[PDB]
Amino acid sequence: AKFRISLGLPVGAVINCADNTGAKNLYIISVKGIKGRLNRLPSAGVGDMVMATVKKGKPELRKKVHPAVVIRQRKSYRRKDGVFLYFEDNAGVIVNNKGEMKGSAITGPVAKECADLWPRIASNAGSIA
Amino acid sequence: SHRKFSAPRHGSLGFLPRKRCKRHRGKVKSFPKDDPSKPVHLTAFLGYKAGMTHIVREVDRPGSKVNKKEVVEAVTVVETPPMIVVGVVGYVMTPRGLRSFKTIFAEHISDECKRRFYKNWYKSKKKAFTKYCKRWQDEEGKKQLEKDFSSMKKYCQIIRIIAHTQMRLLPHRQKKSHLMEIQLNGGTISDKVDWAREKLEQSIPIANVFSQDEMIDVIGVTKGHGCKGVTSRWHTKKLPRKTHRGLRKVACIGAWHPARVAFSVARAGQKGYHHRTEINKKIYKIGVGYHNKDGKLVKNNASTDYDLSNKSINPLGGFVHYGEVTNDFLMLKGCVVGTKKRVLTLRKSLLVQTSRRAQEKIDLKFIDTTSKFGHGRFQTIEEKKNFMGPLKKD
Amino acid sequence: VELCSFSGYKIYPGHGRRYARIDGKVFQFLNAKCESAFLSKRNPRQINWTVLYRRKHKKG
RNA sequence: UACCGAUUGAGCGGCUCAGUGAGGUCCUCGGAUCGCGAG
RNA sequence: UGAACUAUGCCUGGGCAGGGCGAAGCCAGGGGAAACUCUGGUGGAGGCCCGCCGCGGUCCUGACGUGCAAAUCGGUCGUCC
RNA sequence: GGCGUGUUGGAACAAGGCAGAGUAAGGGAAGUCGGCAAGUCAGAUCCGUAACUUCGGGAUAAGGAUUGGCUCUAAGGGCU
RNA sequence: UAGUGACGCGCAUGAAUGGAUGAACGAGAUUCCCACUGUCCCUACCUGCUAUCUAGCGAAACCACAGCCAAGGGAACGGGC
RNA sequence: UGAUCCUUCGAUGUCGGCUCUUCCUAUCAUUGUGAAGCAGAAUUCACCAAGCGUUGGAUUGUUCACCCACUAACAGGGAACGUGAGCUGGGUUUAGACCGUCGUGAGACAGGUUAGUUUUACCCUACUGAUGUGAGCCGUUGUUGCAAUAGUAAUCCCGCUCAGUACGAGAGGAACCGCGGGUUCAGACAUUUGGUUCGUGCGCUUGGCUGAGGAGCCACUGGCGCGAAGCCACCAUCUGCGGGAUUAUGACUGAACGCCUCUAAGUCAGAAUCCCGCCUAAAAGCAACGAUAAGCGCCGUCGGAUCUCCGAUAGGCC
RNA sequence: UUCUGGGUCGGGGUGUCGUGCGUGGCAGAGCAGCGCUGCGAUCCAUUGAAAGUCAGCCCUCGAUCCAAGUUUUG
Ligand SMILES: [Mg+2]
Ligand SMILES: [Mg+2]
Ligand SMILES: [Mg+2]
Ligand SMILES: [Mg+2]
Ligand SMILES: [Mg+2]
Ligand SMILES: [Mg+2]
Ligand SMILES: [Mg+2]
Ligand SMILES: [Mg+2]
Ligand SMILES: [Mg+2]
Ligand SMILES: [Mg+2]
Ligand SMILES: [Mg+2]
Ligand SMILES: [Mg+2]
Ligand SMILES: [Mg+2]
Ligand SMILES: [Mg+2]
Ligand SMILES: [Mg+2]
Ligand SMILES: [Mg+2]
Ligand SMILES: [Mg+2]
Ligand SMILES: [Mg+2]
Ligand SMILES: [Mg+2]
Ligand SMILES: [Mg+2]
Ligand SMILES: [Mg+2]
Ligand SMILES: [Mg+2]
Ligand SMILES: [Mg+2]
Ligand SMILES: [Mg+2]
Ligand SMILES: [Mg+2]
Ligand SMILES: [Mg+2]
Ligand SMILES: [Mg+2]
Ligand SMILES: [Mg+2]
Ligand SMILES: [Mg+2]
Ligand SMILES: [Mg+2]
Ligand SMILES: [Mg+2]
Ligand SMILES: [Mg+2]
Ligand SMILES: [Mg+2]
Ligand SMILES: [Mg+2]
Ligand SMILES: [Mg+2]
Ligand SMILES: [Mg+2]
Ligand SMILES: [Mg+2]
Ligand SMILES: [Mg+2]
Ligand SMILES: [Mg+2]
Ligand SMILES: [Mg+2]
Ligand SMILES: [Mg+2]
Ligand SMILES: [Mg+2]
Ligand SMILES: [Mg+2]
Ligand SMILES: [Mg+2]
Ligand SMILES: [Mg+2]
Ligand SMILES: [Mg+2]
Ligand SMILES: [Mg+2]
Ligand SMILES: [Mg+2]
Ligand SMILES: [Mg+2]
Ligand SMILES: [Mg+2]
Ligand SMILES: [Mg+2]
Ligand SMILES: [Mg+2]
Repeated sequence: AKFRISLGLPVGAVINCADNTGAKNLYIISVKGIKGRLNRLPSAGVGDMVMATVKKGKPELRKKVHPAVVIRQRKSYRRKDGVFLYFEDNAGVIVNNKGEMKGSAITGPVAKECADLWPRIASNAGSIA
Repeated sequence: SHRKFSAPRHGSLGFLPRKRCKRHRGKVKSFPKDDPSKPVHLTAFLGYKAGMTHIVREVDRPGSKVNKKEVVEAVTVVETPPMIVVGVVGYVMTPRGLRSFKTIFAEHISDECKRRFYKNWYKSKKKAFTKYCKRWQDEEGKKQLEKDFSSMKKYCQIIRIIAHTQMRLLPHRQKKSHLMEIQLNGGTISDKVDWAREKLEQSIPIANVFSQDEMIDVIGVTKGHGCKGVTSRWHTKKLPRKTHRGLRKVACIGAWHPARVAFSVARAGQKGYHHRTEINKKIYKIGVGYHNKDGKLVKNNASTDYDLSNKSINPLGGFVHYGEVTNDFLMLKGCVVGTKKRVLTLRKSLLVQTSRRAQEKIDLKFIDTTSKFGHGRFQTIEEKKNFMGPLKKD
Repeated sequence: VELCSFSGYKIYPGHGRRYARIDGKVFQFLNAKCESAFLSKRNPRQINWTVLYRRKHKKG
């Protein structure tokens, strides 16, 4: 799939929910595809699907476990063309196990490393950058 | 009693003992297997690590997400001036390993090559090979000299070549020359001796040893770091802050029985300056040194088919801590062991290169030449003066 | 070859570090000195070594 | 059917502290450009 | 045989920056039919508060641990009419 | 006023310690028996301060704003 | 398995062997939240004093003899057999 | 977990965690296979097999449990119930104190609770590195190498294609080749990004000081912004491999036993295992070769003769 | 240890910070004396100027010096 990027969102990182679902935060509790080291925290970059819990938002969303997908991060990751890109906030969107989002819109830009892996997130992205 | 949670080992036991290498120049411990059908050629070459840059090239890789797109790959420049062949040596196979049969040196040996034979050259009468060079002139000594070559074509199975680098054409203040046995893997023993007899006291450029888009092995000594702790030498986990009597150690160095410390326990000692061998170092560009074509010097060894500039491979202010490369250099993909101005022994690959990444052709589009002595932002001095305009220094 | 969003210099494909905001604007910075001044809300027309300053006071 | 009740209970509205502040309007000067003036 | 250390009592001397909240009493101006109230200022009470010297000795289970020291050192910390 | 750095000088700047309460990308207690450790806050001015209470308090509660330099203006005295 | 609010046939709560409650107070014990941070992910770099080397000076604990291992037997885990 | 009481009471530091190494297999996963109430997918039983991996967390001092997610799988253990001159003292396990029960009482608790000094290595081995050492000397000295032997390293997953195909009434639903990445690990490296910056590099700035300007100093690095060179991070980048004999197993030819039979004689395919290559070290192991200072060897094994030592042996390299 | 070779300064390149002292101005909130003059943070020109840059950066061949002799080896 995608190449490797600089992971900057370990477990226990609250990121801004960037859709119209009603949530405001996403408390990352794990990352998909992580085998694991002895004391290593599962970190996540853009495009990676993570299991996150809502800490601020509607009451029907902040006591469950939701599969989210990171779309932005502040840790500068190097693309294959030598570009070190980083955003001003860590953001994610609540999706399903198939990748389909729960909302309809996305507030802010979506990284290209996340738009090419998830075609359902790129279709609701305001600007892919 | 077993460890609570399993964790893989720290470090590889296949690189022990981690000591200072007793040999500054890299050593070829295994030359490629001979194929008597190919023509006669060299299988190794000595270079000097000049520095690193990054290039821009469009990747034609069917199936990848970066196909038909430009990338930025870090490269390493290894200056490789031509080497002069001075001696020929042959080996005979014995049931207890190879054995040196006989060595034959040339008549004229350069002064920078004799410096290798001495430890104090400035106060020594340079008499090395003064009585040996008289064999090529005396008619009786030439008869015995013919008996030595004709003996190698009969009793030897592996013929090598003693060649040295011309450190007269390098920025380093060292004037010695690195001798090296480069094995001939071309053909019959009779053909390899004749090929090595006509090449005595002659230069061999880098363009003949290697070629474009070829994966070679780079043997060299890494950079030393002195005595380092176990957390820096073996990358063990640092103990918590409240640990009495040090937190950068290994807590348990072994069980009660065996009542000894195992050799596999990570200890504190000297890291770096180890002899290492890295494989699959693909050649990106074989540059041409400076040469006067029509009375004026040329420096087009960094221009590409897509750039068409007039800049040399040397960045602004030359390579930091090395100097400037004016000879035939070799641009390799990625990192290379050793510090700057470190002697590297290039070598052809033992494996068969048939992978999609090994037989890939490289078309460079842009070679960076910004000053590495800081955040440089100008490729050439002419571009720096054209953008900034005239200064007060005029 | 992009232009730096603060100093106005030319950024080559190997150097630089770009930075996108929530509103959707992407800025390219040549080095960390231009990035640190941009995030500090410094004005390029007041920074004396910027091309926007030299174009402001007609130094070239 | 209302009431008390840990849960800094939860949700939805009105008016506001502070910060940030788009966009007009005036005021200072700014001169692409056009034929001293219009800009 | 010892109260040159320490425990308690007695006699006679010495000592304890700079700030904070700010009680009774008093003055003045408003409300009242009287009972009596409200605002500002004043005043400077207290085993009161922040805190220096002093006097103590919490935590780091720090330093030291054949020590500077047969109990000390550093930061932090308790109290200081 | 006093002193030569507190029972010694010189040359190096490896590991490992003690200390500087050194600094740090992204995350922010996931470390750990436990926020141990130190990090944030901190002066002063102007605003604004709940539950509870023995009505004394809580209280510097919490939560905001301002602060340099320079040139002026206004107000607050004494004596004949 | 923690904390808090409730439930009480409570092994073995209970009324000056004092019960219940409690504003203020606490270098007392405990839980959660906001902010914060190298506690951690995951270590890296710099500095002072040491360690290091050197001139001078110069101890002590300790010590049957001593000091490479595997297995065996043995006072049932040798260093010596 | 007992039973025993042989060793240890002029002392073997004692529960758990942390850390780190190694071994065992009674194999959870991966490699190669056999079996089914194996159609496919999934799963179960068994075999060669320990090469390799076996996680992050809430609560508990806890080993042990239980739940939350992740994962190819989150297998079970040993090494003085591994490991305190390695750490942390949470627990237990002195002295302070509180409660409950018990005792007339002093006090008890294998019950609960709170606070409670964790000392020493400079010795000998072991191990990690660092000098050097056969000294018998026509050997001294240098270069280029050989190699015994020892270490040894890679691992696993996903996506695309195969393919919506085989298979199945459907629902569902693979695999090989090939391609593109990644996990864990290993060895490096600093072009780039990021960290550090007492080149005390440059600017600025607080208090004080030199009469002031200028230039500077002091506050154990005054503070702040930027920052070169070095060093550094899966926080950047690069590289990581081929054969041999075979195990399990499936077979060939073919008797014993007119047939049959993988076995008895003789053969074949065969694997994350094993051995080796690659890679790391280089021996009281060695070769080729350079030069070797009246002084310093050889020549003419004829030494013509003198002295000192050290082994053997007592016709044969048939 | 003189076909010369090796140092110390200097020059150039490079990069770091960021527009130096002085001088000039009818730029400057203003203010005080007799249009003028003085005080005045800052601003502008000179000035991408100044400063420092291998000690482990690069290249010179400009300046001025230096060339001796520890111990031992058949
Ligand atoms: Mg852990
Ligand atoms: Mg040279
Ligand atoms: Mg401790
Ligand atoms: Mg650089
Ligand atoms: Mg008194
Ligand atoms: Mg108070
Ligand atoms: Mg005090
Ligand atoms: Mg005191
Ligand atoms: Mg006391
Ligand atoms: Mg104390
Ligand atoms: Mg202590
Ligand atoms: Mg000590
Ligand atoms: Mg250190
Ligand atoms: Mg420290
Ligand atoms: Mg940080
Ligand atoms: Mg934990
Ligand atoms: Mg926890
Ligand atoms: Mg604390
Ligand atoms: Mg309160
Ligand atoms: Mg908790
Ligand atoms: Mg309760
Ligand atoms: Mg009772
Ligand atoms: Mg009772
Ligand atoms: Mg009672
Ligand atoms: Mg108090
Ligand atoms: Mg208290
Ligand atoms: Mg308290
Ligand atoms: Mg008290
Ligand atoms: Mg013993
Ligand atoms: Mg007994
Ligand atoms: Mg088995
Ligand atoms: Mg069975
Ligand atoms: Mg046991
Ligand atoms: Mg034990
Ligand atoms: Mg201990
Ligand atoms: Mg223990
Ligand atoms: Mg021990
Ligand atoms: Mg305890
Ligand atoms: Mg307990
Ligand atoms: Mg007790
Ligand atoms: Mg108890
Ligand atoms: Mg179908
Ligand atoms: Mg940097
Ligand atoms: Mg000052
Ligand atoms: Mg002082
Ligand atoms: Mg200070
Ligand atoms: Mg910085
Ligand atoms: Mg085979
Ligand atoms: Mg068989
Ligand atoms: Mg076979
Ligand atoms: Mg200055
Ligand atoms: Mg140095």
